[PDB]
Amino acid sequence: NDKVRFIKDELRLLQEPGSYVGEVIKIVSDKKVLVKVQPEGKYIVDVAKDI
Amino acid sequence: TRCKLKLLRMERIKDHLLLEEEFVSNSEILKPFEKKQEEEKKQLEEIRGNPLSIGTLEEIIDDDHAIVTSPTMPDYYVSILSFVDKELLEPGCSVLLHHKTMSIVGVLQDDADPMVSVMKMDKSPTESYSDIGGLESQIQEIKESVELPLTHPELYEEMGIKPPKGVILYGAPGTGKTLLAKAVANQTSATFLRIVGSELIQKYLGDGPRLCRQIFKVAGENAPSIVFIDEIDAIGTKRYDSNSGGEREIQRTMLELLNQLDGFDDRGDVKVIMATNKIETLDPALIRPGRIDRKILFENPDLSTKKKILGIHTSKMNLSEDVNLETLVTTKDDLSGADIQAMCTEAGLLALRERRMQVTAEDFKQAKERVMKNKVEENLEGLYL
Amino acid sequence: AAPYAAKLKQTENDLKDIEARIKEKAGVKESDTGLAPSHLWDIMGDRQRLGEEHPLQVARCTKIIKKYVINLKQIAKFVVGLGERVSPTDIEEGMRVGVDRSKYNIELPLPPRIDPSVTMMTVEEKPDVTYSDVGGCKDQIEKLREVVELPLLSPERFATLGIDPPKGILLYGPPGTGKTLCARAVANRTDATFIRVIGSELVQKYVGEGARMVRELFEMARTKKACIIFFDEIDAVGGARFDDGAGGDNEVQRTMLELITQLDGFDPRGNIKVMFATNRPNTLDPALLRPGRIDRKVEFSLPDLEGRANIFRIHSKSMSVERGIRWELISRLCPNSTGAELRSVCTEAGMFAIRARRKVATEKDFLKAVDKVISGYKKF
Ligand SMILES: Nc1ncnc2c1ncn2[C@@H]1O[C@H](COP(=O)(O)OP(=O)(O)OP(=O)(O)O)[C@@H](O)[C@H]1O
Ligand SMILES: [Mg+2]
Ligand SMILES: [Mg+2]
Repeated sequence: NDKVRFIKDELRLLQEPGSYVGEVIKIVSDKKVLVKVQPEGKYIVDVAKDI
Repeated sequence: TRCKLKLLRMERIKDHLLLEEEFVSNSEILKPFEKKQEEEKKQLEEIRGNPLSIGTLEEIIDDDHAIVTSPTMPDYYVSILSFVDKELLEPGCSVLLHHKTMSIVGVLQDDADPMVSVMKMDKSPTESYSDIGGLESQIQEIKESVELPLTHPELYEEMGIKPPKGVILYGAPGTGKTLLAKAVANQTSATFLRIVGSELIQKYLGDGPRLCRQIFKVAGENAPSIVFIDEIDAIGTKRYDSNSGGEREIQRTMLELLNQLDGFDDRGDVKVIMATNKIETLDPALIRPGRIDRKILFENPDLSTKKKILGIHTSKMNLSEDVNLETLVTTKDDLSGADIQAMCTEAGLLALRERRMQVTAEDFKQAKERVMKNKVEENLEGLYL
Repeated sequence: AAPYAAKLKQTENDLKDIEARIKEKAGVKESDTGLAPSHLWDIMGDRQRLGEEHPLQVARCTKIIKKYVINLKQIAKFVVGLGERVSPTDIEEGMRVGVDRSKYNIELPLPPRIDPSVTMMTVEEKPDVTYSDVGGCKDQIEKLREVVELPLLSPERFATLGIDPPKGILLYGPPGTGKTLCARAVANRTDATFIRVIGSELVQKYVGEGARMVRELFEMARTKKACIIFFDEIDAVGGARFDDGAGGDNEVQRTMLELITQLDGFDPRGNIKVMFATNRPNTLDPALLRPGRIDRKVEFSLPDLEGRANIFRIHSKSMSVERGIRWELISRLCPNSTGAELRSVCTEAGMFAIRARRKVATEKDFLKAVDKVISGYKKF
């Protein structure tokens, strides 16, 4: 059962379009961080609930 | 020693006390959410869907529209909607624009770049004043240009003379030039910016001149300040050659800094510490006094100077009280203060090979032979003929 | 010994935790600009946000064909048309346009080019300096009056002689000669506008972007009346060629070229004076130096003994000095050098007096300051 589950999970992860990588330039008190998203320009963007 | 212990006791009850206070004080239950806060909050979430793609405000036209360039090659003629005052916004400001429709939702940026943060190095100077074994006379030339208008403006004001602009440190390495730099920095408690001049040597197009402008902006914002352009000569007189793409860059960077050092007038509130090995046998690029004022040549250490430096070091050593201090310094010719520092370090290393935990009475007379011989070889002076 | 070692070890941990606790302090409180009554503005703002007329993608007419052929900045061409009603006569080659995201129609013609706005930040208006407190009695000071003031104040005499009105002056001198200082003084007195251009700042390049800026700025000038365009430090970029190098470069030849041709041949001018600041004429491309670009060149001549007593006096007034102090004697001992060297001597004389714990600088102080500066320059 677990193997059938495993192959499926591998399938579902790959779907995700985009997915990048920035660097936290500075931190502000607005539940945000200014990030220079590296392939793109800059984005000031809110934090996810997890971090 | 003891003086240091007295302080530890106070520092450890200050931190403790603060930390405990802080919980309550910050909030944890205080939770301001009364009418003034609630307003701000509600609005901010509504208006701002995120991510928010920043712009630069190029011009205003009075009709609550602005013209901004976004990071996209198409620019966008935008509405100003909500938050930030029209007046408060002046052209050249960087701005937050809303991603669905580009509108001025505020500013919180002020042309924040990572470059400014990197440069910004106010952080704890490792030197306090006169921890150094240097001579009173050398430090009290740097102090005269830099300290003395901030501590006593009365005398400068009364005379009517302008406060000096800049100094140049040059020696002779092993005179502790950068030690001197961070002795000064501690006393003033000024925003102490630092940038190294090789970061302004690159093949990258026009980047040198952009960096040069940043430096003047930074200092002025965070004034009173000391700007350490360390190895100023990296940009200037010192080379990286021109058969490497350098026939473009080096010219443009040298000129650019030169032009801003004179400016329309000397700022007279930004102190500079300019480091360079010496500009005696190098070309001069630090363009005449009045923009660099007093120029400071540190002496090569004489016999009395190295006595003072030597006293620091002998304190930790045990069995150097029987050793006559005076005769070690004399016998050696006048040489760097670095060479006395080298000797102390070698001395301990050498005791260990003899097998004695700290120096033996014998170890110290021996130490001098190994260090003097090594250093005279490294640096040979003209032989008398 | 040993029980007091462990007092150091404890200390260090504490200091580090306090610093991280700063983040917690800042908290989560968010508040943005727009106090007093600009948050009541935001309530109007909300419905108009959902509303649509903003943004407009910006493009530029590259040809009007009686619809219009627009070219966007991503580089992509479309034939479009008028939106609500956009007169034919408004849309011209080079004129920006506001067009809709995707319905691609002109709403408003927009003023031509976004590049003037960028460069208008650099521009500084009519600086002010008083000609009387301009140090020296320099000959140079006088020839500036001929170039700038006299054609503006009385253009009649020039017509009558049937000479061309002087309009070009090239300033060069060692640093500290006072090139910037005298230009600001004659800007003020003649009561003519001023345009600050700094050529050292040009770096925006795409093979000939630097040439666009320069044509626009010079043209801005023509539109203006009674004006000065002061290109500062044209020693490099629009100064020297970097062709000479092994791999070489010619983004600087583009910028240089454009300037030469605007100056050279027919081209209207609205009483445009051309001031050029080069530290040395040597660095300056010979193309510019030789005539038909800038009309006049003056080699700055270092101030006379009378002019050097004169700069010193300016400084000495700012100072608190001894009565009967011999300005002239101090000056004579001093080298024939810039107004700069003299500024420095008064600066150090002040300081040695302060150190010595005096509020009035003695004659003797300035004997010391002099000895200091001579040696400096020499040793290098
Ligand atoms: N006529 C003068 N009287 C008094 N001091 C003078 C005079 N001219 C220049 N100086 C002094 O020289 C210094 C610089 O003057 P200024 O900025 O005009 O220089 P410049 O020759 O235009 O130089 P750069 O090569 O840096 O562009 C200042 O300290 C100023 O007081
Ligand atoms: Mg060092
Ligand atoms: Mg100048």
